[PDB]
Amino acid sequence: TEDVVCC
Amino acid sequence: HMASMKKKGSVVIVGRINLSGDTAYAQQTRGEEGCQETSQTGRDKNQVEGEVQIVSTATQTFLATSINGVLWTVYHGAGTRTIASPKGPVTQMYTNVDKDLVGWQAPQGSRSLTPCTCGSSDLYLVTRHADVIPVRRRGDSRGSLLSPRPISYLKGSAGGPLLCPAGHAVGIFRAAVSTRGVAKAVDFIPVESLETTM
Ligand SMILES: [Zn+2]
Repeated sequence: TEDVVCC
Repeated sequence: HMASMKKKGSVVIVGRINLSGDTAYAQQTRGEEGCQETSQTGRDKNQVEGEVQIVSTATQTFLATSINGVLWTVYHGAGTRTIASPKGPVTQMYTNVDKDLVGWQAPQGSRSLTPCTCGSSDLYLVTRHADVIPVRRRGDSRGSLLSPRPISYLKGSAGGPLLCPAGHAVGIFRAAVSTRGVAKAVDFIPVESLETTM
């Protein structure tokens, strides 16, 4: 499951 | 209860990523105690230099990048915080949670990156450790990493630049596309979005 993770 | 209520600290510049040599390297300009003091007073008498700053709140350290005379960073790091400056805390000039973007007037003594005009899709992400990581642009706000990295490697680099081969600004890094904690692509705020905000 791709997710956008804040860096 | 109200006397006990204090305001959140300022964002504090604690270092920079030096890119003006033949070498990229991180420099620390404030240690932990100085950072804590400065976050409270909002008064930073250090002289700022360069384009990419390392910045801290009480809970996070990340980056900020000057473009078009504004020091930009991510809302998920800075929130609505002021930034510490020589004459006290500076209120944000731009705030947009939906774009994940904030900016303050660029510090006196800082310099701005020039927006990219060459059209290159060959990009370079500058991390808080001054790693220069190749990224292939895939769309308006996305690029693929040539080498996968753990998401933990990129944590703390939001607010830093994506640069074209000539070292001009293409966007502001904000987040990684990750599967099982492995990053394979990055999400960034394009420089054209900064210009729209301005
Ligand atoms: Zn360029």
